Amino acid sequence: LEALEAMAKDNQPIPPRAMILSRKYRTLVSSWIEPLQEEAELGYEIDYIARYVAEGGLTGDRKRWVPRRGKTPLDPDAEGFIYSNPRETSFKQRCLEEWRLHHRKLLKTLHNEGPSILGKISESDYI
Amino acid sequence: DNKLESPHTTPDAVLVQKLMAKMVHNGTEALVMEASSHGLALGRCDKVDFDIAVFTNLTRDHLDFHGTEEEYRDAKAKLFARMVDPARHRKIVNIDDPNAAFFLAQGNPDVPIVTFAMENKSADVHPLKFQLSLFETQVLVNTPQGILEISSGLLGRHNIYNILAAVAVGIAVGAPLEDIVKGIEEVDAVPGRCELIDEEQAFGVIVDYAHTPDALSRLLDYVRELGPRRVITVFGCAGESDRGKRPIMAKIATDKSDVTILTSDNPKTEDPLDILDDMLAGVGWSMQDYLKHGENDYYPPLPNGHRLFLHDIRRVAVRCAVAMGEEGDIVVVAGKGHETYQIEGDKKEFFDDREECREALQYVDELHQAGIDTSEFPWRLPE
Repeated sequence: LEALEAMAKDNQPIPPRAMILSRKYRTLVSSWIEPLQEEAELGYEIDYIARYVAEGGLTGDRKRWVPRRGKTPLDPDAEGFIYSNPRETSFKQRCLEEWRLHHRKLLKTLHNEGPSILGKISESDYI
Repeated sequence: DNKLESPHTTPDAVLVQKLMAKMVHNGTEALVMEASSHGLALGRCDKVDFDIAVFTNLTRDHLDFHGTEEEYRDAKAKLFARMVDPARHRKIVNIDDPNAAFFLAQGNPDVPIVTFAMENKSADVHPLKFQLSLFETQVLVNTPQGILEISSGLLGRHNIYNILAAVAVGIAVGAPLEDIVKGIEEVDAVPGRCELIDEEQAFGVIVDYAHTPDALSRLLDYVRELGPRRVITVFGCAGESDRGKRPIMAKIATDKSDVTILTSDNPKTEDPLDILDDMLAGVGWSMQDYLKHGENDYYPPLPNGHRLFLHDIRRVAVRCAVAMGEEGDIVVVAGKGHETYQIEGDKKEFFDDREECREALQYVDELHQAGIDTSEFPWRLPE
């Protein structure tokens, strides 16, 4: 949120690199949501043949997704990252994870510096 | 009876006339020159006096080549009117097709006209029988001019229409229906095109010639109307062909078939597993999704409930499809029909025939006796 906002103050357009996944649903705006890698329900069933014609049909190039031996990552997404793209996590999963740590630190302070504490009601509370 | 090898569908008119003259000189009593709509529009059969010029199915033919609809029908009508005799030319064609009536309207009116439509009452032809089967479909035709008995056709409506159209030509020569017994036997001989099931007691095997999307769709519809339990199909696309043809073909195949196998029918220097991915993209799947699912033992089905399989090599996949079939179910091979050439890259191999299907149907007994499971693509091998 902070970043996208920041760009605005500078009048620089979002670059073309934002791109659709095999499921066209993925886009920076919709990806962080919890259901992941799942085509969104539009009522009418997505026109599968229509998508094909759009990307490449009769003539043209489509990133046909067939696995190959050579070590170039299949996701076009990986390009530009030295080793690989970051692993996928939802806002939800991340939030639970972030949460545990802060707590852990308080517990950590407790583990080493915390057996003794200023409060006099501590003995009952420690348990 | 013999047929000379010709590269094109319609040979040269002068060469065809020379061969017909050589045959009529010794070894043949009649020289009938029969050509399709494209051959008739090119000028192969046009430069020959045709005694009987009838159309089996009149529709939009050579629309992209000639540039105008009903061009082949008009050319055939003109060729028939060039050399026409009274009460000698036959106009037997389905009355439902308007191009057939348009072609029959042109030419000499003294020529005999007749209709082979089953639903039409003016044609007086009707099946009037319920004996449709994968092995033989006999009908009791009740017409004043047509013969009583009909030929056993593999298809429900296409073969029935062909038999009804041939009954008129058979009765024109001889009014007695006993002479059409040989024609009915030859029609039931299961020719290369729209072949019937094998005579051996096994699962039905139908070898068809379906490459264009519309023909594939109509053959799939006829098989669904004929197929009692399952519709198992296996086919592939040719290299350097219409790229937009693969996804629509895959969609039309998966829309009405429970389980389909996708292979490489004609690699022809095109990289494998590439056009296969193009066909897989029609149902929205990618070869990566399948391959990473293949490491497991689940293989999730399609959202509509159907199943889809694929394999690179053609022989093993065809043998599996012939083995993965129910008793009442029939296996359809629409990849190639009368063709006996598989061009895998620069070299071509002639390893596509019905003898392989017969060997597979013979050895499936030993496979079942060994304990192998051929219900789905991941065969359950004991230990």
